[PDB]
Amino acid sequence: KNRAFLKWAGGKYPLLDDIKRHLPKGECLVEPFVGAGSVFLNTDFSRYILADINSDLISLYNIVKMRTDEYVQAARELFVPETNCAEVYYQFREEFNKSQDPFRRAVLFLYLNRYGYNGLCRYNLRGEFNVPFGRYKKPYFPEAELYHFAEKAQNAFFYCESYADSMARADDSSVVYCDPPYAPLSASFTLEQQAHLAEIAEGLVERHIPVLISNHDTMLTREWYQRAKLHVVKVDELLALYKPGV
DNA sequence: CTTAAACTTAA
DNA sequence: TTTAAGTTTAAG
Ligand SMILES: Nc1ncnc2c1ncn2[C@@H]1O[C@H](CSCC[C@H](N)C(=O)O)[C@@H](O)[C@H]1O
Repeated sequence: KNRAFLKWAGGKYPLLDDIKRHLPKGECLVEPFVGAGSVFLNTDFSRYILADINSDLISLYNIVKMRTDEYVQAARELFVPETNCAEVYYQFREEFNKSQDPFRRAVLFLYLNRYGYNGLCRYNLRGEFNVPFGRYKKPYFPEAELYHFAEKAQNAFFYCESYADSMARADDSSVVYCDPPYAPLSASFTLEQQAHLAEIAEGLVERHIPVLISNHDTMLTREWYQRAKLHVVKVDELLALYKPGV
């Protein structure tokens, strides 16, 4: 399996084989919650539409795509032993938050992802990244993963927008895979948004556009995805397949 | 995960 | 004429 170059939630390498098992074939894959892009990186659609509400993420992806060698050379300079200390980390974090240059921000974003606590991406309400130092022994520089991402990205378009807007880009030749923020385990991304996502999926499948949604397997998700074909993986993971008729 | 700060609420 | 209690946010 191909690895994402970012530490990120939703890395589903165990679930990847299961996702692909239920992901229909098509010309184009639409991912409204692309995240680290594990599915994009491990499928073979002719083209991709990849979206996320995180603007730093989407900016980074197009920079890696379009300015690959330049980016790798710049980012690699930050993965040295001298940068692995709290004082340096918090200054790079400040530089990131004060920068208005997309390229420099994208370079620092990778450093912060690998040197910060548990690959978290957390902002305050003013849009400032505020994840603390991770105190790792030796962070890994994902050079190979970066180049593989860039190569695959030649057939992808990236959009910073919410799920409703990106799902509207789907057409008859599209397949849609949704990996929303997880629903609550026991009985931000709101419950209303969770239900709304399902409503959009129902609209798409009526237009003969297949939609696959992954989430926790709870009574609430089963109610949301009640019009889909439900598959349980291995709290368990739920795969909701909206499969068009004939 | 935790504590602290910011901010609102109620009587 | 006030402030303990709640709720949300910040950040190590
Ligand atoms: N309203 C929205 N529209 C599109 N993307 C969104 C969104 N809200 C959050 N996201 C993105 O969705 C991605 C989820 S990755 C999360 C995967 C997994 N279900 C988990 O919860 O851990 C994140 O990258 C986040 O930036």
